[PDB]
Amino acid sequence: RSLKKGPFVDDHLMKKVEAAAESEKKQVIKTWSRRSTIFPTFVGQTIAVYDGRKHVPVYVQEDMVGHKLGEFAPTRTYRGH
Amino acid sequence: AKKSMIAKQKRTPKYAVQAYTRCERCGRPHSVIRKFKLCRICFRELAYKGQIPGVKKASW
Amino acid sequence: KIRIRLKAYDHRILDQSAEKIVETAKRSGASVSGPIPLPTEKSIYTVLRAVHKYKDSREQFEMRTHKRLIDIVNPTPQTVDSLMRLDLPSGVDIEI
Amino acid sequence: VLPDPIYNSKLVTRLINKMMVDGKRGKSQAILYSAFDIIAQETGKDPMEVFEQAMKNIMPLLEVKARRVGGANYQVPIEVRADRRSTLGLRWLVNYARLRGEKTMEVRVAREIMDAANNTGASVKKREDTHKMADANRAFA
Amino acid sequence: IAGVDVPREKRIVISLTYIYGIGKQTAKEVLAEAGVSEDTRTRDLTEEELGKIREILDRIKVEGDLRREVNLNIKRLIEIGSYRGMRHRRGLPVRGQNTKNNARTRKGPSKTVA
Amino acid sequence: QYYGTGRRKSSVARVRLVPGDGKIVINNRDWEDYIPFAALREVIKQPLVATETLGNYDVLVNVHGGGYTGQAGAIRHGVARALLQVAPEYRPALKSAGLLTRDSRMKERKKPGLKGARRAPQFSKR
RNA sequence: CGAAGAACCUUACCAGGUCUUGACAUCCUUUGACCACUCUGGAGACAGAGCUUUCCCGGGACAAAGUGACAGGUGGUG
RNA sequence: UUAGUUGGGCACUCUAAAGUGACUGCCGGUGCAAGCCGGAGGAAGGUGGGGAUGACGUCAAAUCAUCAUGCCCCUUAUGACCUGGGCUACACACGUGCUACAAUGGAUAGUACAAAGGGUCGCGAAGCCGCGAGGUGGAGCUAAUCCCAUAAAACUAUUCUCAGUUCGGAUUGUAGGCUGCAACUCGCCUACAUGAAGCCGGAAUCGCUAGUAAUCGUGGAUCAGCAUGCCACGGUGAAUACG
Ligand SMILES: [Mg+2]
Ligand SMILES: [Mg+2]
Ligand SMILES: [Mg+2]
Ligand SMILES: [Mg+2]
Ligand SMILES: [Mg+2]
Ligand SMILES: [Mg+2]
Ligand SMILES: [Zn+2]
Repeated sequence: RSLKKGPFVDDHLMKKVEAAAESEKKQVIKTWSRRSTIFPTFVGQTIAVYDGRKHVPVYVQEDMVGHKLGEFAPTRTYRGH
Repeated sequence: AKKSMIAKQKRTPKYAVQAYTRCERCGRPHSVIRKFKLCRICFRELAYKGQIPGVKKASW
Repeated sequence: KIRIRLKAYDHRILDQSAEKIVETAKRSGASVSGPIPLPTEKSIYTVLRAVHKYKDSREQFEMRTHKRLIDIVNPTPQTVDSLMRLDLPSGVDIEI
Repeated sequence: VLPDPIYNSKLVTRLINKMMVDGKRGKSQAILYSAFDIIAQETGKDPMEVFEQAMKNIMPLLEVKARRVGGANYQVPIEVRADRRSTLGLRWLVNYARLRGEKTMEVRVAREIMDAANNTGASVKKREDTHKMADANRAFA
Repeated sequence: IAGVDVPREKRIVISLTYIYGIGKQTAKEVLAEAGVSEDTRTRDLTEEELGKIREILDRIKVEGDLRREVNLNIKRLIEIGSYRGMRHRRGLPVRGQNTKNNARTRKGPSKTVA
Repeated sequence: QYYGTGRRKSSVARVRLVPGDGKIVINNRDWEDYIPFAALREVIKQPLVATETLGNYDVLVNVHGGGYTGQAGAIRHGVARALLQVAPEYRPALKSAGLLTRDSRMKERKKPGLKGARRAPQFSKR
């Protein structure tokens, strides 16, 4: 959300990420969510985000908080003609 | 398609934003006038036939 | 101190229905106004004449309303009854 | 058309209408009024007389018409209609008055009518050049 | 003069607009913090006036520092590898904007025919 | 109080004349505060100078609809009407001046497939 | 230009995950309120449970499951 | 009365029903005649202006995707549901338009005059908070009552002084607001900053004969939101037609 009434994050992702404090980051979390923000709580745990055909991994950082998950998982594969 | 789509129109969506208009006669989504609830082409038919009240052909 | 608003799509029906009301209302109580015409609020629906293509060739459909307004100036129960009994040529709308 | 409210001339109203841009008659009319005020300032005399002299100077007589003759296209001269005469005068006036390059439009127009009454300016060069080409091509009359 | 040799003939507002980081309303706010007349000219200034204006400026963010700041912001999303920064790196529109046609101030001038 | 109505485009002037010196009100305002232009003010005068009745009557005006020039045209129209009213022998003068010609130039329709009344798009074969 | 409104829906296309008398109608047989709301596993569809479905006067109207006849195709050819 | 306010009255507008009128009907010229030119009256003169109204048929023009529809094909899939994506891609070409390239202008302030339209869970006032987008609030309204709705161009004053400029407004960064479960892909709008290209357009090519072209704003539909597009509205208002 663009507004102070937010933030937004999918409950089905926030819950799994909160359970993933005891993950130890050996495992990985798949989501079909590209609309959900990144909280700092997502840091460290790689997320496999569904671009349309596959789940592409992203490693969260302090620097990619504030943004969405889809910004790190492109939809349209293009190679300079 | 269009029968399944006309079904899926009428049952309530997951979220209310997913609403959209369709002419009950022929469920085309485009150019459906919510005041009549008809699509433009069916509207033209019935308006010729005089089966719509108060509407006639606009000269000016 | 009571008012009728008649609105429809057909000015001949509407005028004559108003004249009916006014004559009956004068019979049941003498002091009544005449009917007063209001503006014809209307809607011009503009439609593609063709099916597939031809955004440039169209057909236009005007839905007009005609409407008159009446004010009763000395009611009686006779007047109220004459208007409570009376049903008009449909296609119109009476409002009190 | 109709004469000007102030001066007893249709030429003023036509010049206003021919400077006018997108219906801005108020702007055009006001600037022409102020421009006659400027030429009265710097000359002290009849704006109608000086504008008439400028007309009479920018006013062509002969003009070319493009006509197919002998498997090509030629320029044949012809005596211009009396209406197109004034039309071309006012047209040329306004167009040089625009392409001049001074500060303000009333100023440009006023200087051009001065030069024109004095037999100077691009607008008179135009009449001279039209005569020159038509006279060069007067073999074809 | 005031961080860079602004015009001497321009008025003070327009002069301050020619600082990378400052435009007309910031100029009005600054000259109002100074209490000066904004309609005055720039060669017509005074030195103590000018120094107060310099103080308010140096409170406002520095020119070159602003350059460094925006470039750091861009470097960030280039160096993560987001979509938006791939657009920055590829030279294309970043907003949700169309590239089949009308993308000239990003792609550059008209490239060679394919 | 002589009276006339005047219509130009969508402007409607209910205008009336009294005997006076020449003062003029328009919408409870000064004619100069309502129509500041000499051109439009002279346009208003046109009947009163076509027939020499300017220095005789006061023109009292109320107006709605349209723009400033249209309101001016309406006003001169209703004025010429009321001049007829006070004196039918002004008929020839005002008719031959053309002030009784209610300007029937109304603003033309827009039409479909056209970007205005008459304007069409830019044609291209290919 | 169809498109008098492509975020989801629309949307017919693609990837993935799923169903096959079906998302949508008639005819048969059993039954009758069907459902709604909470929990859990879920991207959701959907599965497991609960609470809780009042049909109305043999008929009527709509409904779950069986069952094949059928359905459905923005599949084609203007 | 702060308000056409309140009282009062339909004078006048305005509204909208039934009528009138314009029909070469009359006069002069010419024609044999049809008719043509001029003239008068009148608001309007020559099918007054503008619409809708599109003959037999041509392009086997377009439409099986609005609908129906013959034949053929798939019918535990060419059918059906769900999530996410794409229809918004991007070396490049064309069309249509919007914005401009400025001084008949721009910034700032004050300020006059429109029409045609929409509104019930919809319009949303006044007042207030916020630079602003908007928030709050809930008046009045099922509407000639009330709202959307300051109309903007115009005009008046001051400034900028002809400059890639206070032009232009892209693109980008940060921060906001709305809508909607959700604004990365992929909405709109605001604030600040940045300030791009562009200093009037090759060969060629388009619309327009009058309240038209040009120009300025407004409204409506679709629509939660999303328009330089579409359809209507009025404001200002020309040039020219030899042929
Ligand atoms: Mg919708
Ligand atoms: Mg065919
Ligand atoms: Mg075809
Ligand atoms: Mg064919
Ligand atoms: Mg498309
Ligand atoms: Mg001709
Ligand atoms: Zn239909």
